[PDB]
This record gives sequence, C-alpha cells and structure tokens, in this order.
Amino acid sequence: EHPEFLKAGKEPGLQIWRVEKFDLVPVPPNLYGDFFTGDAYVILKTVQLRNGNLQYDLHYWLGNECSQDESGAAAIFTVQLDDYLNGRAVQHREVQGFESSTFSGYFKSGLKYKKGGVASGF
Amino acid sequence: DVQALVVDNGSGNVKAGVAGDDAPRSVFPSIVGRPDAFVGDEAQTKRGILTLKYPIEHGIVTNWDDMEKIWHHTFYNELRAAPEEHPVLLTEAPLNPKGNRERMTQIMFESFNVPAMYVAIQAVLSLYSSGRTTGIVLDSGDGVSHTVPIYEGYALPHAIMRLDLAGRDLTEYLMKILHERGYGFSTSAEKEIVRDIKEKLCYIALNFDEEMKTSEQSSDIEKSYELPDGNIITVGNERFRCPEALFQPSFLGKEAAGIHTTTFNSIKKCDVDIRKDLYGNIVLSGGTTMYEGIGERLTRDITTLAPSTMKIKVVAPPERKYSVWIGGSILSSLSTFQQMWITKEEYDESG
Ligand SMILES: Nc1ncnc2c1ncn2[C@@H]1O[C@H](COP(=O)(O)OP(=O)(O)O)[C@@H](O)[C@H]1O
Ligand SMILES: [Ca+2]
Ligand SMILES: [Ca+2]
Ligand SMILES: [Ca+2]
Ligand SMILES: [Mg+2]
Repeated sequence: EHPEFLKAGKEPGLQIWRVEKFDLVPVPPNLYGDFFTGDAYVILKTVQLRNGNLQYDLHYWLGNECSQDESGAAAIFTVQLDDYLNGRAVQHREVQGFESSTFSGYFKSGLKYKKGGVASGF
Repeated sequence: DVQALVVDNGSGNVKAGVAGDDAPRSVFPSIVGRPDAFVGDEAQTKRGILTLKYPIEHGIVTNWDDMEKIWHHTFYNELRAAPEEHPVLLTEAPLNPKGNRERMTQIMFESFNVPAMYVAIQAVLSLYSSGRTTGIVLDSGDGVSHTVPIYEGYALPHAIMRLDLAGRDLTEYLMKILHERGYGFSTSAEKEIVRDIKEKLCYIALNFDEEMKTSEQSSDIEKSYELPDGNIITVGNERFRCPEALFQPSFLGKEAAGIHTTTFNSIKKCDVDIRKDLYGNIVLSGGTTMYEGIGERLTRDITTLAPSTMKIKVVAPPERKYSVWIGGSILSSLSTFQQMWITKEEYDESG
C-alpha cells in the first residue's frame, strides 16, 4: 500500500530513496549520485532482460554519519522492498567510501558525498 | 498514526518503551513473586515474604499466568499505556515454538485486547539495528544465548544454535570462584551484588593462558569494588576467568561448545555460497556481550577455526545491550509497519 512501493521496479532505470523520519522519500533526480554523509539511502536498479523479464538489484547505502534509525530503516526497507518484488532482488550493503563497483557504475559522474543530512527520527 | 509499544521479553529483564525512542524507558526483572502477585523490582524488594519465579527463565515462556502478570505490569505500572489502544511489537526467542507464539498472541488479543500486534525474532531486530540484512547474530542475554544466521532479512532456522549458558551462569560462576579468596556470597541479594561486580570488573582475555601467566607475575590485575556496606573487595584473575566460561564451558561443568565454536558451527550449517557474508558480519547483541575484549577474542578464535580465505569481522555496537529493543523501535516506527501487523479483528475471525 505504501506509494513508493507501488512505483518500485516498474520500468528499467534507477530509483533512489532517502530514509527521512522513518519513511522512504524519493531523492530529487537532480541530486542523483551525491549522497549526504549524514543519511541512509535505498537504491533499486531495474534492468530489462532480453527474455523480457526485469532484473532487480537493491542497494542500501550508509553514510558515515547517519544515525542508527536511518541505517536500520534502510536495511528493513530493503527487505520489505525485496519481499514486494517477490524475493527476486539481490541485496547489497554499501558503506560510504567502500561501495561496490556495480553501485559506483550506476552514476556516470561517480559517487560524491556532501556534508549534512536530514535529521534523525530518534 | 498511533504509537506502537515495544516489549522485549527478556529472560532476565523486560525492556519496554515506545516506538521511536532510541532506548527502552522501562527495564525491570522478569520475576513474579507470590506470598495476587508482585512483579520486577518490587518483588525483589519483598524477597522475604514471596516465592519468586522466573516465567521466561531461558527465553521461552513456561508459565503463562506469571507472564501475563509481567505484561500487565509493563503496560500499567511501567508505561501507563492502555494496551487496547496501541499496536504492540513483542519479541520472541530464536526457535520459539509456534504454539508458544500462538499463546502469547491469544493473551495479547483476548486478555489485553491489543488492537494490532507484530511478533519479531530478537536476533533479527538486533541485525537490523546494526544496519544489516545479512549476518550472524551472537545474542547472549541472562538465561540464554543463541547464534542466529540471517540472510537477506530472514533467519535460517536449520542453523540457529541455542546455548543454555549466558550471564546468569557467569554471575553464579563468579560467586563460586570468589570462594578461593574467602568470599561467601550465596543469598539472592548477594547474587545481585556479584552481578554488579561482574559487570564492573570483568573482561575477556585475548589469550587466556597468557593472561593467567602475566596476571600471576604482579598485582596489576587486582581491581577493587565497594560493597553496599562500605567494605572493599579485591578481585584478581577472577576478572577474566569468569567470562572465560563463555569460551570454555567446562569451567562450569558443562560439555557444551563455547561461543566461538558455536558461532562457527552455525555458519557451517549454512550453504557454502553465503558463508562469506556471515563471517564478514558477526554481530554481537545482548548484555553478556558487553565485556571488554570480547570482539578481539572472538575475532582471533573464529579466525583460527574458519577457512583462512574467509574474512572475519566481529561487530560490537556500543548500544548492543539493547539492540533488540532498538531494532523493534525502528521497525515499529516505519511507515510500513501498519502493513505488517495482525489486527484483533482479523484474529478474532480467522485466528
Ligand atoms: N557491562 C556488562 N558486562 C557484562 N555483563 C553484563 C553487562 N551488562 C549486563 N550484563 C549481563 O547481561 C545480562 C542481561 O542481558 P540482557 O541482554 O538484558 O538479557 P535478557 O534479554 O536475556 O534479559 C545479565 O546477566 C547481566 O549481568
Ligand atoms: Ca541523517
Ligand atoms: Ca532476494
Ligand atoms: Ca583458519
Ligand atoms: Mg534478550
């Protein structure tokens, strides 16, 4: 029933949400690739396979200064999204500065970080 | 909309509070005393006239009348919350039988009339509180310890290990070995003092045999503690011999494997293709994991046991004493929590 779940994984592309106050909030597309060190994010990459089905990779990205509610919520939302996608996503934990090559490769300009972030829900 | 209550049904202490807080506001002993009934600290206050029972002594509820008294005390005496007006998240032990879960659900819906509830596995909540969906949780509490492999959010029940060896055994073992110095702690009240000595002074040796050798060469090991009556007790190698029983349960006369061996055996019950992710995410949870030195010692011991091409990481979060509760607070705060719970109406018509 959550509106962002209903939008998740419908078309090939890249969807990024930030944990804000115990909710999953879309990131403005202009900010893609620039992550607040103070925050946690959930990223769904959807790929079209030639056979016609969609392939899903879920990454949760943890900033070095994100609060425990944010990192915890990002992990939980990742599990819940995977369940909504019928378990067909692969889950990946991404820590600031140690992200996988696959994750980095989603961003043509590479990954960048920014001071600050949204306030903790705790 | 409504705020959930979060109740972690600990073998030693209940941790309770409201969703969205960073720590439980209520922590009290999981004890019921009868000559009606007294719960928690007031029941200890009145040891002298009550018979005390631990209704969840090893993490599984065994006496439902006493457990209901604990839950009533939680809602009414601790939180001052109407349970019939709040969703409730309740925790359960790894490997809790489904029949026991069903009985707690019946009590919540039909004795407390909670409007909605969710039951979560303690170790899973702790893993989430660490910001992970995959890992193995070593949870060591008061009356029970478990190792719980979790993959992509879900515990793997064929690989969970239970140890009847946790903090209460360590308190009792410290009480025993202090007899070498002439102390005779034996009463309930004295056991609570020894528990505090354990928490203040004990630590885990990186290498037990070497620590025994270094400690006997000087009195640098000895550290002191002020008893309630003002006398000072001095403790030496008991500081690290007490929690050494986690690794060497033979010190307690138990044939069980230690916590390093148990962790290793749980990981090995999982298929080879996920073990790397478990070895790289060993997450400690619970009060009995709070000893200084534990992460370093576990790292050394599991590294020795595991294949040398594995990459062992032991994570010891600073707030791990209450990580179960904290994970429950996060989960029950999410905008999606409403879609996870079971409602009383549904239960009453098809439960
Ligand atoms: N700092 C500490 N060092 C060692 N043991 C501790 C510490 N703090 C608490 N404990 C022990 O942890 C146990 C309580 O842990 P907890 O996780 O609350 O258990 P449970 O959930 O089973 O009730 C007790 O045996 C207590 O003495
Ligand atoms: Ca933040
Ligand atoms: Ca999956
Ligand atoms: Ca080895
Ligand atoms: Mg516990």
